[PDB]
Amino acid sequence: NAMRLPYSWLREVVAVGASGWDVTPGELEQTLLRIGHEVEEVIPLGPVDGPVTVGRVADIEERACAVDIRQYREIITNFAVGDLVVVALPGATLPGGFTIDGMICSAAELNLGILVLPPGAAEPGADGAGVLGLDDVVFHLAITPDRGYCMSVRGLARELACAYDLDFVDPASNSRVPPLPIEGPAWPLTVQPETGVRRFALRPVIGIDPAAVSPWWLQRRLLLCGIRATCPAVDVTNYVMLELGHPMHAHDRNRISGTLGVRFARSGETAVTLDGIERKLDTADVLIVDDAATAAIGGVMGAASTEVRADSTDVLLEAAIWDPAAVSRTQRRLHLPSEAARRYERTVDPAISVAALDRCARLLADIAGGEVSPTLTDWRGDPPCDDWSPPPIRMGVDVPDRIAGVAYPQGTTARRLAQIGAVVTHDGDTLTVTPPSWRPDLRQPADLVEEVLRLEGLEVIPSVLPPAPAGRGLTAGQQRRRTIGRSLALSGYVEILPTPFLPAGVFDLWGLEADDSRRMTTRVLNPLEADRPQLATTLLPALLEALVRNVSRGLVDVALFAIAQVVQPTEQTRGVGLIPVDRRPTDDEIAMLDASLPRQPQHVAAVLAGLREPRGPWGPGRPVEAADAFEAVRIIARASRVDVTLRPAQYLPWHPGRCAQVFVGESSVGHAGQLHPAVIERSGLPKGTCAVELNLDAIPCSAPLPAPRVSPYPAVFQDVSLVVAADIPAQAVADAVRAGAGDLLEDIALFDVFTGPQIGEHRKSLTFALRFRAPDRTLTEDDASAARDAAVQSAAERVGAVLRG
Amino acid sequence: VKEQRAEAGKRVNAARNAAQRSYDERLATLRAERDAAVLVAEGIDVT
RNA sequence: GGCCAGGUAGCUCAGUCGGUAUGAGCGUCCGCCUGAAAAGCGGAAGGUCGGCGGUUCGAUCCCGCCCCUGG
Ligand SMILES: [Mg+2]
Ligand SMILES: [Mg+2]
Repeated sequence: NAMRLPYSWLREVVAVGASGWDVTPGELEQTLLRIGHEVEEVIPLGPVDGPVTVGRVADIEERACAVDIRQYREIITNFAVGDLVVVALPGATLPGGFTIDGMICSAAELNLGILVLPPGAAEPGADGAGVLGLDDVVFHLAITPDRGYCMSVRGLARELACAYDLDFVDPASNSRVPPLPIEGPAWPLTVQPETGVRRFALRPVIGIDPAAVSPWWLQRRLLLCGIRATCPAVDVTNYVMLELGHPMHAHDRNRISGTLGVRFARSGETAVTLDGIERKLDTADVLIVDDAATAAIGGVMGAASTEVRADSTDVLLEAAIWDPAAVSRTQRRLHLPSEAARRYERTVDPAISVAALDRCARLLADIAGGEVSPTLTDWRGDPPCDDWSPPPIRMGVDVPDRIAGVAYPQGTTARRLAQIGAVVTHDGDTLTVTPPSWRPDLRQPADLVEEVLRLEGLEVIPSVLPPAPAGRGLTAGQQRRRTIGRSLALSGYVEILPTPFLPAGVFDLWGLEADDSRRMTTRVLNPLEADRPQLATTLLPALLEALVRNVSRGLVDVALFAIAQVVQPTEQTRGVGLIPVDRRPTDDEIAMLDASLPRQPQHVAAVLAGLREPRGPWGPGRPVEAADAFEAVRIIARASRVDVTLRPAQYLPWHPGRCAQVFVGESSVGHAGQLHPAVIERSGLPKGTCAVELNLDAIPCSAPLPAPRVSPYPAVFQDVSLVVAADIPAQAVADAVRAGAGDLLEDIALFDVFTGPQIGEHRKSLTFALRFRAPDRTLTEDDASAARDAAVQSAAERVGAVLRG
Repeated sequence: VKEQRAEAGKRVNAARNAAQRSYDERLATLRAERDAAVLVAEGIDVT
């Protein structure tokens, strides 16, 4: 999308209509930025100083060289006797700091592009700074795809004429290119109308001198634009393509067999380009073919069959307009970023096809000693078209004012739209705007609004805050993710941003089964690393990766968490057909598009390793254990304002004896605990690594409205010791005691877990602290003991508890 | 240490591959018991 | 894709055209030491030298393709 030109050439085209126009290169870049042209880089040429002049070599010694600089010196690849060269004698400076009986400079050493000036470029001894034009400044521009007309000096000079409100003289006009005589056809021509070609012009130039080279001003402009100049007939086709934006190609007229045909490639043909390589063709590709071989790939690349060489004496230039889409799909497959293809895919002004041809035929004969044949073949569709203008656009006169929010002076819209080349008529308060042929991007009133606003300047648009709409703030879920993040950080967890790309076979490290639901992932066609193309079904691999980085760098006591969504496909990656953009998709089409996507729920996860409690004057600290992962669950559950229940469970990569499945009501919401030791060793993780992962979408949103009533009466404190099998969870006993104790039970806490031979084998004694309180009376000890006995009975029936005797 | 004398009499790679294969077997054998004993070890009260 | 310098221990990096990477600094472990530490001194652990193949009794080093960084 780049476009490079020197300032001298651009200023020249602008100076034709506005004589004396000259601006500072910084101002030019600033003005180009203000109207919407990204100035990538501003390159000044050179600079040289001191004895750097031109000269002609006189003798060759196979390498010594005799160059006449009013003097005569001798200096020690691609030059013959009599050629003008650039000489740098030991004197002052040279671009790059390298101080130079001298040196024959090259285009790269002069900070310009060895370099051989064409015969007659200058007189031996002339100051090389002026001969090469080192006071010039080359501009590197990034052209957006909507402004293909700016891929030329014509488009950029017109843009500057609009910005500076200057008189502009189109270099493609009839006064700068006078029509050449049309006394008959130039070559037999046929075109399949289904190929998408809009125009095809042909004009020949007979008897060109093969020993003629391009003048210096033409070669210098081609090089400053990034195109190597070889010979005229191809130098003029590139020069005209750069000046007017119409790509041009020259054929060898004596190398065309029979009539010229433009049609689609039938099956898998091939063609050898100017470079020299056979390229596979598609059945939807447009080409110019003769009765012998293929002449060129339609608007992409020319072929060596008809390409001009150093023996060409008759040239036949072809000014054509190809389908932008056909050239786009063709240039991308063959890796051909051709200057012609890059402009054709971004549209080319079809009205200047013959004008650009007449400029090519005349300029070639003027420098190569040829004759312009007064013959032209100009195919313009069926029927032959004569008006290449886009359709007219109706728009209210104050529509740009409304969209800009500025009351522009009257006639601003009409003046600006006429400046960019559009025909504007008035009908009451409604304009009818017909864009010029080189502006196919102008299709809707919005396109016209941008033209007015960017030319007036977006800086004149005032900053007016819109009124605040009566919003509802954060959703319940969004508030929950904040509270969960705040609570985990305050509890000693450090948040990370998890990557959605799974490590190389991470599930194989976890030892997951082949039918594990986590293994059903969504894959990526072009990943950054070929061994990590799978998307994340769980947040743990990303957290465990960030844990390894911290531990491997000296931070061995870590606790990280992450609140992000995952990816869980329920089938093979299915695609949805294209729905027309010109209308709103029905709600049934929307639901069809959602079902073809993975579920992607919001998850919270955490990993822990090393010391959970740091050491200090209090003591030596506590290493991470499974209970710390369960406490993270209770931290998340308290932040979510829900109650969770943990049950023992087996679920890789967790340790089956140190793993809890988390439940909200009856719905499973995730797992927590210590990781399997084999998984730890096979992953390089620290020993005893613990982990949590919850599905926040499976946890329902809750906003309870408690109505506490504080009883002013005293409480009764009691403790109960219950013996249960070792496998009975302590929370189960607590729930059974609560269910039996009734409404008098105000609080219950476990403070003792005792094993030993006093208790049976594989049994345990649990002592709970109980607090009873009535809302309307003081209790007797018998009142509390009655509630305690009912709790003991409930624990006997629910978990088989036995009162400690 | 000639191509001779540097061949037979230096091909103790079979002795190293046999000593390795005895280690690779015991490594997979002992890893299987550890993974098995983990499934039968006494769990914790996760509540 | 082209052309290229690289990928070597936990971190940052040297070094080798066939049997030792005598790998370095720091990180990890043990001892002397301290109430317990650290330094210091002494003694150890740990690398499939980028993957997959090719040649040899034997390849980080030689051949081919490929993964990712400077290009
Ligand atoms: Mg626009
Ligand atoms: Mg020590």
